[PDB]
Amino acid sequence: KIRIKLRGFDHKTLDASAQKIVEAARRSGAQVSGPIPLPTRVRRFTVIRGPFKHKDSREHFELRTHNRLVDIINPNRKTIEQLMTLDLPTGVEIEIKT
Amino acid sequence: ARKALIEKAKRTPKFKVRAYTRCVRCGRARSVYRFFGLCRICLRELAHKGQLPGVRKASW
Amino acid sequence: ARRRRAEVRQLQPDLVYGDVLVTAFINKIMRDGKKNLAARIFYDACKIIQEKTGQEPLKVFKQAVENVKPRMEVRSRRVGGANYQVPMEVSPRRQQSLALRWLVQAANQRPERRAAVRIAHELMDAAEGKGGAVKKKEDVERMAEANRAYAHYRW
Amino acid sequence: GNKIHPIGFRLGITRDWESRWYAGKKQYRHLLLEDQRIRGLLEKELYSAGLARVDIERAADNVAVTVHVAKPGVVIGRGGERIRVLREELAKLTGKNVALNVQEVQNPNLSAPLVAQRVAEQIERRFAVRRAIKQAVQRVMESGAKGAKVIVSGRIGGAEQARTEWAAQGRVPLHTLRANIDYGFALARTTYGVLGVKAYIFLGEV
Amino acid sequence: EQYYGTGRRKEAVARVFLRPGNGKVTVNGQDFNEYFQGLVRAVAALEPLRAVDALGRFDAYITVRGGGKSGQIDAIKLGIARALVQYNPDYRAKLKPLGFLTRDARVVERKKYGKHKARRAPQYSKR
Amino acid sequence: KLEGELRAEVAANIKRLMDIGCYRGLRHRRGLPVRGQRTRTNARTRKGPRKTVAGKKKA
Amino acid sequence: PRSLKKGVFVDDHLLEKVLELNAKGEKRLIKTWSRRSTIVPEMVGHTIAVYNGKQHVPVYITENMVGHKLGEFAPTRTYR
Amino acid sequence: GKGDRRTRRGKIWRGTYGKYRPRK
RNA sequence: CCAGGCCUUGACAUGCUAGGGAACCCGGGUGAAAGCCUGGGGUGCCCCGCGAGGGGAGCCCUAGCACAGGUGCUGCAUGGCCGUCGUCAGCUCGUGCCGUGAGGUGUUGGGUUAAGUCCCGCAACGAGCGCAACCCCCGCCGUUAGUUGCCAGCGGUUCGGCCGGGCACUCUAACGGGACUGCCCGCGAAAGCGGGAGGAAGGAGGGGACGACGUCUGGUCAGCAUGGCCCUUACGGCCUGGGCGACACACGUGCUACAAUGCCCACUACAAAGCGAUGCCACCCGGCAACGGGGAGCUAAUCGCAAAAAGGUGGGCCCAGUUCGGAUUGGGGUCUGCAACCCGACCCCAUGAAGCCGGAAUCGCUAGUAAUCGCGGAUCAGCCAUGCCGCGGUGAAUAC
Ligand SMILES: [Zn+2]
Repeated sequence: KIRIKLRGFDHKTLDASAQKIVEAARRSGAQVSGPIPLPTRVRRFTVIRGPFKHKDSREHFELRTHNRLVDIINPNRKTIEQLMTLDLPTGVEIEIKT
Repeated sequence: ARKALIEKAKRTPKFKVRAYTRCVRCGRARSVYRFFGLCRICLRELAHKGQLPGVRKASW
Repeated sequence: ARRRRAEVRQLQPDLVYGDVLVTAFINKIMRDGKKNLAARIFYDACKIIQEKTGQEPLKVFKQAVENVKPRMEVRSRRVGGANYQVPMEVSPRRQQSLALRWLVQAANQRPERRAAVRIAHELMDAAEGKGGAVKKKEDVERMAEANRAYAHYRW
Repeated sequence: GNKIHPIGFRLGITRDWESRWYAGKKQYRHLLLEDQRIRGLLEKELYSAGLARVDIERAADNVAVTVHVAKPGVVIGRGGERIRVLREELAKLTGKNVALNVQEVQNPNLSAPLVAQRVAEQIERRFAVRRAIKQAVQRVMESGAKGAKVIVSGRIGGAEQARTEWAAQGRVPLHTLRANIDYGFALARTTYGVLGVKAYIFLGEV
Repeated sequence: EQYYGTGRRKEAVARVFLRPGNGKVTVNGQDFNEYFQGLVRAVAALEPLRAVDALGRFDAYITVRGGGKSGQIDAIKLGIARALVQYNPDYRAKLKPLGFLTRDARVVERKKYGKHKARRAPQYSKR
Repeated sequence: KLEGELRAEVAANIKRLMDIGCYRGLRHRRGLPVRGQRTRTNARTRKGPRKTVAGKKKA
Repeated sequence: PRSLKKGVFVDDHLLEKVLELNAKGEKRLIKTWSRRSTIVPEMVGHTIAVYNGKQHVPVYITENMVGHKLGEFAPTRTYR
Repeated sequence: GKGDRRTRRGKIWRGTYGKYRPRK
């Protein structure tokens, strides 16, 4: 019962990374629940355009922190081989709690 | 932003109520965002260059 | 409206009677989009008609409207650097619009306390050819042929 | 003013972030401050090297700063002496033990940031504004480029009334969100004032 | 046996279930009328049934999540429609003329900045 | 305490700080706000009718 | 209707400075900016000079004006 | 009744709770 | 910014010449703080001939110096960025042709479009910047994905989807489909227009983001940067207290209300989108209460903020300046925080003002709009926010 969470900024970077974990997992593991989105949390930013004073300007900025999950029940030492050190993405964070 | 107040506001004060924020970059203090630590001008100037990851342009 | 005549909004008939004339009327009572209330007002206002009048409120309603639609009105016009009141034949669209609007603007002026009542009563005195909903009618037309001195311009 | 920094508008379809990583809430603000610190040395010491971009991949404790140079035979130094320094002078700041990769610039004429600069230096050397611009544009056109463009802030040749020099070839659809137009900005400091150079370079399609 | 349809409206979903029966509506285990008490246009929900003289032939096990009670109405209404095709597809013949298989983006419009709502611009006095 | 006696306690209570160089007191003498409001605009409740004065041209 | 919960506040600047005036009896003039402080019964009768924006107005303290603060006795705004 | 800080809607407006709008 | 007290290679950089000291830490006096004075323990890394000790790097003070510093003027000296005409539909170029030439033509005319959008025509044919399009949200549907979702179908209940069990639906989110006037009728030389149909959706399906060449010598040297002049024992630096909140008035943006289509109290039902570590705080308890004591859960689709409000049922009010309205003032508390006098919000009792729908005049808004109702966040100890930026609930009128 290895709970795998994948939080990232680029949904392409996660999608792939979540695929990379999904592929070599059915190869040496057992029955996988697949990748699941959450939610996804955004951080809006309502700033004014001009540095001067024109309240009516304002540029909108966002920051989506996507969330992914891949569960793996019936954990074998074999499975933990392929998924030991076989990563590739750079703007992705993972945390496992089993 | 006078050097006298940037470097100043950094020193640990005798009362924690006194500690205010400034932009790490511009030195502005009228309105900096905690999440990044920059003035509303600086937030922009960077977001554009793309120097603040995951920081896109909103649209809905 | 500058490019086209602009299509008129078709409404949903009533759940009770089914006459769209109903829907129009309520809409006019509705304030702050409380259409659930505005509806009750009309309804209980109909119940007052059954208890005080031996007739079907649906028909009553109609005869009331029918009787307030003014068929003559005035329309301001700057003819030669002056405000000449120019009487003119009123269209079916505007009639309907004016009636309901007056039925309510007059209604709320009644000395009565409850709103459902105030409306109920205006719908009655209306048919009989009185009240004030019909007074704002005769007052208009009383301006029509009043300055019919000017009916020789546009239309 | 009108317009909207072309780049900031494109990080969505095509054009990535100048520093791509991930962070929490407690670390983001801190991380970034340290990041900006980095460029505050690279820009200073790597001036003449023909700097272009500063990719930054973060990770656990590990970090990687890829630096794009026009002239790597400079950053590197003699056999590997300067790059050695730049790493130590680097760890002196960041207690993170980070690598520093270096990628030669395939044709500095197609790199908007650089292009802009090219003009800049030329303006400090008291060069001819109008001409400096035109040549600039052709340089981009001859090699590849589907569109070039250079602008200037004001006080062309130190006049008393700042003006704007317009100049370009090909296309530069700052409205077509599928362009991939690099945009550079210089900042020449002259005896009479500051003047702002701007590049714009159109490249490809879908 | 089971006739689902799916009915979404103004950020609200309604699970539509038509089982053949006496003719009653259960929404979230509650008596229909006990839920929609005071709602004038409530009756609107049943319009699509009374459309094909099919009043009282089916039951109504309906759920709902999101939106507003005075929007939950139109919500069910559409739903009931979609399941009805399942039973008899030849039904559109009287349904669509009444336009019950339509869905309009009547959604609440994004609030623009500088303004005070969707359009509502702030007032100016001496210009 | 009610009418016969309250209207007294308050009346005198006001004089309390009045008799002393109490800030709050002064505000009572001037007939301005006491609890801390602004005196540039909306304070017509403590002053009452508006006392319109002259100004000066700009056109 | 103002309040300072449980624990009346007075600045130790003059508190322990005023109590050293009771060992001897009475004094004449005191000068301390701290106006932040509430007036204690133990200060009554003293002649404290509190700072304005520029001046130092002396304030004589009475039994009936103990429930207040020093600042309440220093007008800052010059008017009329 | 949006300024009467001692009524139902009164607290609702200021967003406070007291003797007129409790926590249940 | 003002007052008063204090500081000068100075709160910050790089460095230089002379003399003294590891850095460092821990006291006391005077004091409003800063500052000034004073005192102690404390003696490292280098390199050298063993030692003693000598020179040195970093670090500190002292005296002098280069310089730091200046929100000090100048946005008609400037960058950058923004406002604006104007999301308007224009602005132009090559080559060709017209004209001595300035210039013209193209871009125009007739039709059409939301549009220099497209048709027809014509000494022009193209092209660039702009329109549109590519990109995001919303509406239908598909695939991939199942700790959200459900007797949808079965087994048990503390009958709470609680448990199993199951992914179907709701959802969640990443990819893809789908409308193109394609079809039918009529009008038209074409472009296109009107109407209909099938469709979740129509003729740009709703909304975004997106602003041409230039205009105003627009705004901004107080965000940043920067030419130039101006101050450098001060035009600088620390601090304490005051001020930015001042009031005879005047105008702008708004908030609350004048009430019965309503106010109050009670019971009851639908929302979305956001935020949360010393932070959100379930829950128990003390108190009228703000709050406090206690203490679980959450690292957050699985915990919390939370109650949505309007609505719905019951009942109270009876047209009153009132159970309308909540200003001002008295009183007593809570909390934040070094500190709430100047100048904080909140609770509670009392007080209960103006105000009974607004002069001349003036604003917004063409549909899920307006109107109305609540919710969230940024900033932030707290908060003077009735503001701003988003969220959804309900839900018009009207356009000759
Ligand atoms: Zn900044």
